[PDB]
Amino acid sequence: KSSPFGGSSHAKGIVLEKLGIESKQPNSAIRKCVRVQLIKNGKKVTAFVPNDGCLNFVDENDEVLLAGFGRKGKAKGDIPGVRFKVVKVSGVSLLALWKEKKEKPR
Amino acid sequence: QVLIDTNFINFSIQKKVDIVRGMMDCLLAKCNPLITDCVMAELEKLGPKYRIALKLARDPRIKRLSCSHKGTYADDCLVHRVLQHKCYIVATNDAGLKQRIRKIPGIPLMSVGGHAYVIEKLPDVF
Amino acid sequence: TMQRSSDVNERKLHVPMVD
Amino acid sequence: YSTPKRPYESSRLDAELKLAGEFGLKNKKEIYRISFQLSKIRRAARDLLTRDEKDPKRLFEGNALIRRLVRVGVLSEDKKKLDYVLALKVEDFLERRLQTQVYKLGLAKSVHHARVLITQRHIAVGKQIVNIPSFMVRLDSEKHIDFAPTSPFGGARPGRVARRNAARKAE
Amino acid sequence: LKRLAAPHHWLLDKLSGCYAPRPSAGPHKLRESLPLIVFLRNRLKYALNGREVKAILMQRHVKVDGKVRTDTTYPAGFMDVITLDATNENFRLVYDVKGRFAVHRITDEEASYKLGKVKKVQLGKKGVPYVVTHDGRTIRYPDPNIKVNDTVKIDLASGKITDFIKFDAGKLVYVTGGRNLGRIGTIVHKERHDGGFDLVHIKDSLDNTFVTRLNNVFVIGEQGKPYISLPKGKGIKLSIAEERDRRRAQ
Amino acid sequence: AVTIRTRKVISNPLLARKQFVVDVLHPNRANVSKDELREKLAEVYKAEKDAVSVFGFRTQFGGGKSVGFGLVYNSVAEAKKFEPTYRLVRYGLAEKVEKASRQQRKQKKNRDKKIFGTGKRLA
Amino acid sequence: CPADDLNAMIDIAKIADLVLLLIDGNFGFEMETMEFLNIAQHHGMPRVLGVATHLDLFKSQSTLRASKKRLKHRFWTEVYQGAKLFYLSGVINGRYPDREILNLSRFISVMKFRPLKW
Amino acid sequence: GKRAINYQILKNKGLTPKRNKDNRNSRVKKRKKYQKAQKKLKSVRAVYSGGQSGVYEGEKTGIKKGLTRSVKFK
RNA sequence: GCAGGCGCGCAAAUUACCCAAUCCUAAUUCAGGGAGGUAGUGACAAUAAAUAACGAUACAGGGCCCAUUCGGGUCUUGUAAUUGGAAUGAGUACAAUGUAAAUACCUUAACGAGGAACAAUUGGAGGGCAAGUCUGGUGCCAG
Ligand SMILES: [Zn+2]
Repeated sequence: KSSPFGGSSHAKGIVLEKLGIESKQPNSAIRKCVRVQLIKNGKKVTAFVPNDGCLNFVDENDEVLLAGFGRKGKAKGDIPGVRFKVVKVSGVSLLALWKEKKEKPR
Repeated sequence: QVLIDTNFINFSIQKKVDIVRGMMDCLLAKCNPLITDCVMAELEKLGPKYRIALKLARDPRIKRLSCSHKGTYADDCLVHRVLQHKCYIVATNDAGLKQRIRKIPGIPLMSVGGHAYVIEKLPDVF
Repeated sequence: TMQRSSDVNERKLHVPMVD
Repeated sequence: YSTPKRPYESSRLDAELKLAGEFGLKNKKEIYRISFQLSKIRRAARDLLTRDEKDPKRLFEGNALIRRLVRVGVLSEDKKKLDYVLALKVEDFLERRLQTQVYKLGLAKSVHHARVLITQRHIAVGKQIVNIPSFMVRLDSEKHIDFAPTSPFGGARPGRVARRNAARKAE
Repeated sequence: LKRLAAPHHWLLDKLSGCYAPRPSAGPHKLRESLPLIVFLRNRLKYALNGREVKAILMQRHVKVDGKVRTDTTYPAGFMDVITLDATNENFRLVYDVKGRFAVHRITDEEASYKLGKVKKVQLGKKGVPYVVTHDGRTIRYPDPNIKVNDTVKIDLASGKITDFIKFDAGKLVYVTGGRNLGRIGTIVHKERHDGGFDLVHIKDSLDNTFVTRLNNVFVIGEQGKPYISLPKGKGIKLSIAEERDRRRAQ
Repeated sequence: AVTIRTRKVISNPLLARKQFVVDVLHPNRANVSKDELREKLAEVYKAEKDAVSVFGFRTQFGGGKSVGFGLVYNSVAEAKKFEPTYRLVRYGLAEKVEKASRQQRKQKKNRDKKIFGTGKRLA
Repeated sequence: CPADDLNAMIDIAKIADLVLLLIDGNFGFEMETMEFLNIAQHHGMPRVLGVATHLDLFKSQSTLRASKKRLKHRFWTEVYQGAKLFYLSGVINGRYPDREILNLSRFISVMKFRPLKW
Repeated sequence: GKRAINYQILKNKGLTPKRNKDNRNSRVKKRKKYQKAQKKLKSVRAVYSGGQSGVYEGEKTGIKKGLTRSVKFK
């Protein structure tokens, strides 16, 4: 009750498939979305990954970590509904992957 | 040098905070409370329900100025004789007067809340 | 508390595979 | 250290900018440290004012407090009453630190050069080499500040660059 | 089997390692007796550490009140003397102004007696009378005029008594305990309750009376004749403010 | 040129030992070389470098003066008696060395505890 | 692993389950073990154990522990954080100190391996 | 033939923006922005400078008539 | 109990040194003591400092900054790695002190700076660019 998912701030989620591969407009809010299986509930929700250029790190069933989003305004292409961003993929922070410090193991 | 006004004195009495010891405990310095005679006009015109505020405004610590303007609009007299000088610290509790003061750049103002004065825009408050 | 536990029990979550 | 109540005011930001600028400081934490000890020193000074005159608690501890503050030098000896401790303020506290004091004493030509040659262990207060800016030289040891005996600005050997360049000019 | 909640009159710091010396069993209680280790190491600094304290005890060197007693944790406490042949010294160790244990420096003819408040007296066995004083000196055959809360002058060379001291109005008394610890004087009045809380009341130059329970205090002597040279010029501890006032005067 | 001074010279015939706080002033040297300063201390005292012993040094901040604790006394035989083994190893007048640090001698005496018998063994 | 050939290094990274990884702390890291680490990272990470040999840096044990903390930080940022590495000293009569060797053999005795999909 | 690792693989601070030598030293930027804030309020007010520097050869920057910069009392 | 580990396929002090200190125990100055002390690890808190300081010269003035409305004020503005010697400690290390021995601190020979490359990070706010791509449609636009 203390969070968008149970009470935890983060929850490991299994990526089903990349939403919006076939969106033509780059960096579009349909493009930077992904289906993810909550484990501690076991159900499928949809979530953001910022920077669709670094969308292509996470692909499929790679136990990503799922944090909150927190819309601090009213962006134009921003669809509602999603409040989950991706913060890590398979253990390593995908922000660190985007600024190419670390490496994704498999 | 702390300018005073009417709702500040009334709120200070109904919160039972003393004037000079309250200012010393809020600000940790000697404060000279200063009442314009144009604001003592309003504190007289409030009527007999505020005789406590009147005889606590009459106090030899609270040394009083002298105004020169027709009528008794204390808020405009306060904002005028502040933005002429920027040496005073305004004590108030009026919302619109607070907005005028925190619009003009860089005087400090204080207001009673809870059971002690709080001071807004002064750097060396601690 | 529940605060130091309900975030650390997600270390028990993974992808189900076989060995 | 002590954090302010509402730290992100533009008035307090310009305050910290001015104090750090004209006294040569390294962040806002120095201002907060000496502002915290100023706050505790006048919060301990005001309740002695609120209690009665010639209460021997007030008499003895007020004479103790102003005997300390005269010796540090933030309180001139013409104002030997306790309400002047209330009237004291924080630029008098960071005026007495060793960096600003040596810049006022000369021999440094800028506040940050004063800080950096203090940190190069060049300046000794009488006998002891001191390599910290925030020192608060007392009124007796004001006139004891000159360069260290083991410093090339004092009377020691010329430094590393000096003897290296003297050797290369010997070449 | 451990310590560091030591009685804070032992001048013991906190960063001297963890444990304090546990006083072994002996004459006195633990709360009012200091051991020879805390004496010879960090009270007059004749040694540095416990190894050399063991050296200067098993050198046959120390003699607490007439005998060697090679034991580091030996609770030689109140009213004892500690003689050392080298360094010429005899230490009657007593109380003082603030409460801790003041050393003396005592010559031989004052160092060849101590004195003791009697703790109880009975008839031991075979008709023989029976006196025990505060250090466990269970001594036979007193003079028959025995009271309790009473001072006997122990000869300390051979363990008999050499002199007897009664107690009434107008003869000195010295406190060991309470808030008023280490203080002399006896001249107000001799009040007694039943069930305790009674004291031989205490003089002052300004007639300041200190009343405690009668187990703590005991007689030194009489006016002009106390049987011990007294510490720090007969310490009554008037005031620090009166001390600074006398400093401004003279 | 250095200058070694002493202070709080208190005698102690309980160890026949004269103890003090020594302070050296070296205006430009790094340190004062414990052996060299103790033999100069024996020279300014009566005698016996081997029976003087100074042990508690530290150089104060900024250089120039070091302060430590110093023991002098007579009679090197009771210097062998009344001084600890590490200091008698530090000077060249005694030496003690073992091999088995803690665990090796610990397992050695545990093995002897296991054995309990003297030197008999058959096949 | 023969250390001159990616031709071997690739398939050893494919088949291996534990890799103990031989840095020399006298020299810091090298691109051979960085290459092997990335090959293992992309083909699926086996369980990695660092070991740092050639600790004959100098008498400067301050330099020794500074190089060791730089090595363990660069190791933790590049295999998982807080991974285990063992500091071997110089070789003594044909082989390493048996203390660290016995501790290493203890850890690989309790390693508890994990599945990878390939 | 001994290879090594070079600077980027050693430090691993890859793909950063352009940072600043000014921001490297947390005192210097407060020295070098107090210097600007000195020269900023040369424009806001007309702060005192030290008085008559040379001999008085004019204020060197103009004088205008229809402008009084003096605060009036209501 | 101490050290190290395990119980998940996703994780964090060393299976270090010593009775030298403080004490304790014993046939007892000594021996023992994973009580206890030291070291290593330790972005768990706390305290103090550095990551540069001082000049010289040459130029650009269509120059800067503060103004919600065409207002105000100032080389006493900026760039040139143009360029110069001074000073130092991170690091290095003879040594010496330190300690049971060693490490650490303090002290110190000789070294050790110019992009002082001996190369400070984390965020946040904004633009601008193509013979380029994609979408909408009242040309040349908008997204
Ligand atoms: Zn008015």
